[PDB]
Amino acid sequence: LIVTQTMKGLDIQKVAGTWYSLAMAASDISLLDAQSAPLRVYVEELKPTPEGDLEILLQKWENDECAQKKIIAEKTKIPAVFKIDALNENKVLVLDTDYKKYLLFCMENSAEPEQSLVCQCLVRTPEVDDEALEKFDKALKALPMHIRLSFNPTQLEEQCHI
Amino acid sequence: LIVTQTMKGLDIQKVAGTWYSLAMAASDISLLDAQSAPLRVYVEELKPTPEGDLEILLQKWENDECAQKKIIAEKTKIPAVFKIDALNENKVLVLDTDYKKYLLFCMENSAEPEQSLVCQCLVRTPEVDDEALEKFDKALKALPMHIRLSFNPTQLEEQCHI
Repeated sequence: LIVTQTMKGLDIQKVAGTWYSLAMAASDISLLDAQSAPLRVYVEELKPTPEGDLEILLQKWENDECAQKKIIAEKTKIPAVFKIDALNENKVLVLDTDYKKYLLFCMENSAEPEQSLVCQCLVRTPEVDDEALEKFDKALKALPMHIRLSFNPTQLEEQCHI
Repeated sequence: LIVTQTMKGLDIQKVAGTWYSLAMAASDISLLDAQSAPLRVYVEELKPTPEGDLEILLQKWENDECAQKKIIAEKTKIPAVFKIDALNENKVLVLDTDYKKYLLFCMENSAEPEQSLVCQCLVRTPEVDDEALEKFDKALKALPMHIRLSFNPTQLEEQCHI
């Protein structure tokens, strides 16, 4: 409840498939800082289960290898908000998406709002879509982001973006 | 700052080596519930770096395998409290330890105290030490724990305790 953009009428069945983390932004430099930074994760695929949940397939630099992890986000009463389990009460929010080109989403710990916000711009193809980045930035001006990363085509095709 | 027991005069150099998670307890059943539960981790070795930090070598059921993870807890101004990095502002506290037999410690998210407290009883050998369990329970009565797990010798020698 910091993110004032929520998508009306989300059909998670339609966000299924292949995705590229084109841009990232966080409210804290230390969350996206290095490759081994805690929330520096790359989305590979979004898989919605028939129950209504959302299996997230991402990549992250855990050790000194591009490890593949599988997170599952359970649906809540609100169709655009999902829950990820732990000691950390993290919510996932879908801000906007046309299903065919991009998807904007943020993640925040319910307890530490300002200290856990991380948002990304996901695109279908490994191209630099300017229109998507505009919408991403627009949704971002209202939030306290302090670091913004952007990736190029070549990097998008590499595991963990090199 | 919920845990009223802190160890005076901790020498982390002396807690180096092999350890067994003999008992676990959390304030929430859902943290220790299943094998795949978020904070159901098993300690293998504690390795203090010369800088003063503490490399933690544990095991956890992440996928459907007993995966080995390596967490590093950075020292703080207080010699018995350490910090683990993420969106979650987790502190590690050493409550008591004789260095030779046991070590009692708890973990808590600074933001969500009551909702993240997890404590364990670590012992040097894969035996059931009654004296350790007494001290563990004593330190535990003052806290809001809602689940308490205890392991047997046979399980202590298995990866992920079976």
